[PDB]
Amino acid sequence: MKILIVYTHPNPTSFNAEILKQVQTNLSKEHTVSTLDLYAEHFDPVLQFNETHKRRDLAKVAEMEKYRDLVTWADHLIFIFPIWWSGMPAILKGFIDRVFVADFAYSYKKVGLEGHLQGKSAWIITTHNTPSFAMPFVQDYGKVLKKQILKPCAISPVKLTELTSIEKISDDERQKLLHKVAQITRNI
Amino acid sequence: MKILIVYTHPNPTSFNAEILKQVQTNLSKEHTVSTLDLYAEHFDPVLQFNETHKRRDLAKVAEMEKYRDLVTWADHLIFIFPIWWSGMPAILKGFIDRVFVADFAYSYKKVGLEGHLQGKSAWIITTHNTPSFAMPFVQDYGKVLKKQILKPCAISPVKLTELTSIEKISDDERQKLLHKVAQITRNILEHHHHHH
Ligand SMILES: Cc1cc2nc3c(=O)[nH]c(=O)nc-3n(C[C@H](O)[C@H](O)[C@H](O)COP(=O)(O)OP(=O)(O)OC[C@H]3O[C@@H](n4cnc5c(N)ncnc54)[C@H](O)[C@@H]3O)c2cc1C
Ligand SMILES: Cc1cc2nc3c(=O)[nH]c(=O)nc-3n(C[C@H](O)[C@H](O)[C@H](O)COP(=O)(O)OP(=O)(O)OC[C@H]3O[C@@H](n4cnc5c(N)ncnc54)[C@H](O)[C@@H]3O)c2cc1C
Repeated sequence: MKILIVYTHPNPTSFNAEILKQVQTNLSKEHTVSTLDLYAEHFDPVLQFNETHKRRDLAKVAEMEKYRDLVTWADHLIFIFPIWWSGMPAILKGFIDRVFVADFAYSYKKVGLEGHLQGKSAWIITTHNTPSFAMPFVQDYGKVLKKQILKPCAISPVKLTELTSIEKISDDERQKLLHKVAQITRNI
Repeated sequence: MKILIVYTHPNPTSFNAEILKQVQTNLSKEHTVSTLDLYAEHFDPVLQFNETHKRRDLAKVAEMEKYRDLVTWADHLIFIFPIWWSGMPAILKGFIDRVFVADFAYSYKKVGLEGHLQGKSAWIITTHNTPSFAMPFVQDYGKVLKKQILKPCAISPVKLTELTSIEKISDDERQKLLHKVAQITRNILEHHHHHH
């Protein structure tokens, strides 16, 4: 299938960068793969609208066309990012804000939303330093992207993989998680 | 007291803009108020770090100094923003990402975090299109900023005011919402002081 990896981290030698490598090298050669590196793209995540350029025409904003096309093209999206303040780094938040717009990713129904991205699945891989025993007691941490962004847009299924206590654990332990990620990737 | 209003909306003629005007116009004159229009400032919400500019040195990033100083100065922070995808607009998320950094807003304890913004309180005003009965059930919708950002940084108390079904309701109901903001605003006072 057609695979889009949306990767979010400022540092090319980060652990996230390593996670990206595991995914890229382990995806079968039968898939066609594009990597979207938001930091490398110098992506501008600030959504602009007003009376001059109306919110209604956001799906037609030129600067965002490339990204709309990458999303439409894809069958499966893989998101890689660290948890910053319980959620997506700002550049990735604004990727959603700006690219997942009405009349593209969804449209408004009599009540609620009608998702337009049917036929697509996703995988979320996220790192954070919070212990797993604590996770039922915390808000978001990837649950927003999965349950309240991707799902309402008709993207299903959405697998969520959290790698927890990521800075407390050891290099050994981290490398076991990378191996887990590599194997999940092969099993797609 | 010293009040920092952090305002987030791209449209000067938005309903959020009118919320801002209500807050600004109704704060007691005893307060010193400063408004931070993140959009007007062309704030860059993208946190940068790498081997060159280490994460360790975020609290000394030059471009953010003006904003660190605003937070330090403030006794009370008022956040005004619309809910986009269950939370903060990317520009405001990045304000937290870049400004509320370790060795400024917080540091690491033997075990947890210690907030350093003690002695500060906050008020969050959010607007969205979701029914208010859904609020206890949805993730975030301002709860992350209140419970999982502000609070851990030792800011307290924090009041969360949700303006719900904000687009479905009538223009009259919305004006009644503005009344509510205006009146809560008037009761922002140092203890045993009245509104000037
Ligand atoms: C602004 C900000 C906000 C934060 N908010 C939250 C909060 O809401 N919740 C909380 O739980 N966390 C929070 N964090 C922490 C954050 O989620 C982590 O720092 C992140 O998940 C780690 O990923 P990284 O790629 O940045 O790690 P990195 O700093 O790059 O590396 C992490 C560790 O992995 C190691 N490593 C790198 N490569 C390898 C490898 N090949 N083999 C073995 N180990 C390796 C490193 O050397 C290091 O010890 C926040 C951090 C920031 C900067
Ligand atoms: C990218 C994006 C993501 C979104 N994600 C979600 C989702 O996660 N959750 C969901 O609930 N909503 C969400 N929304 C919608 C959003 O939260 C609302 O549009 C917003 O809260 C409204 O505030 P505003 O400043 O933008 O309103 P405006 O659109 O500017 O105004 C809204 C209404 O109030 C009116 N109004 C303006 N001034 C006055 C006044 N002086 N007196 C009386 N009426 C006035 C207007 O004329 C209009 O009818 C999303 C929107 C966007 C753009």
